[PDB]
Amino acid sequence: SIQFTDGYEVKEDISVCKRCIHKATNMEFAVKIIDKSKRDPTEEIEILLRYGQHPNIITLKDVYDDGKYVYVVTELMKGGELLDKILRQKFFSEREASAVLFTITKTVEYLHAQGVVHRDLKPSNILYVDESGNPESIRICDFGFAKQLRAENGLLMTPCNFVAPEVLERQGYDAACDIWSLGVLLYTMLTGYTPFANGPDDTPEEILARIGSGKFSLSGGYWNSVSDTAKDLVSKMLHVDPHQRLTAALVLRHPWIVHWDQLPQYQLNRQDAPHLVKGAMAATYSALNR
Ligand SMILES: COC(=O)CCC(=O)OC
Ligand SMILES: COC(=O)CCC(=O)OC
Ligand code: NA
Repeated sequence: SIQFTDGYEVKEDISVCKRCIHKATNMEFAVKIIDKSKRDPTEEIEILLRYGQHPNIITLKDVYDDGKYVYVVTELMKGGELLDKILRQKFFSEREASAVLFTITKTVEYLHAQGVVHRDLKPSNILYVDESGNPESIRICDFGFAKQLRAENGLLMTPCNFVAPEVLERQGYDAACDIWSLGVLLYTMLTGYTPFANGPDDTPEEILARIGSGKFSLSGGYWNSVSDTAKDLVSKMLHVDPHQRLTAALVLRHPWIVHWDQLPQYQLNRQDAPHLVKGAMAATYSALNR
């Protein structure tokens, strides 16, 4: 009945994502406009409906379906990408890096336990809702690739009936891939450069050759100022073998997360090239998805 046009005014582009105005309040929101002939966003909407009330998951405000497009209205992120803000802070410290990773990983731990893998958890999908710089303002966004574990009969399941074994191991693989991207995030927060790519021009083959070799530098340079506890966690999040990589639950038990209050609060020594990083990250995830 009531359409999206009726309660909202559409504004500039930000699937297609636009800014909009709720007419009764003049508050502003984001709407993701989804072409039903391209893809079925039932999964994405079910996940946002069930789980968007989490303080650190993007919150769903309104949904409409006109038969062509689905309109998914959410809070509008006004604080930009997390990594963009953090890489431009000269005085950022491991203690702040740990508070950020804690907030994010606690959210991922909750999702995985509810049977949800994100599958697109790159840094540019992790944003700040406002400019406060507070970890509470973090939001994980874009669940367009996420998946709920289900049984054969359609019944929502949690990893703790009958689910096909290859649905389970694939879910396991997907959850590990989620943690690996949080590893990429951590590495980059600590040093100002990404682990597998130097810039947007790195070839996909060389990025994948680095990923597949399971090796990345944890010593020297920007890493001289960084604690062993941090390096240890990074190494266990980026481990190339998903069977050996930490889970979200184990990340939260690492002393770098638990003992944050013993972490150095002096400034990290980092590359300052946030725009280079952005292109290196895009190159890294392009190589991955192919
Ligand atoms: C309402 O959803 C959007 O505005 C799409 C963009 C996005 O979520 O990027 C992280
Ligand atoms: C299929 O993609 C993934 O498994 C992402 C994580 C990963 O590449 O670890 C090496
Ligand atoms: Na939320």
